[PDB]
Amino acid sequence: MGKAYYDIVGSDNRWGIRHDDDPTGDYSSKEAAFEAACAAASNAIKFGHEVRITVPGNDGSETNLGVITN
Repeated sequence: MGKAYYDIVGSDNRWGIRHDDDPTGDYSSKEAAFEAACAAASNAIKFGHEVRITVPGNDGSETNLGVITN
């Protein structure tokens, strides 16, 4: 029903995943996002890239629950 889009940041020094709490609608494909995200994540940990996990969920009371991931 919703759209599981994760906003990924690409940096060999600062790698981070942001859960798009506000459905932007900009994504090439669901698999493309996960595929690239996990692929980049592997490289990140592999090279010692800092890992930042920012995925708001049920804790986002102010953002009227920015979940919509289904």
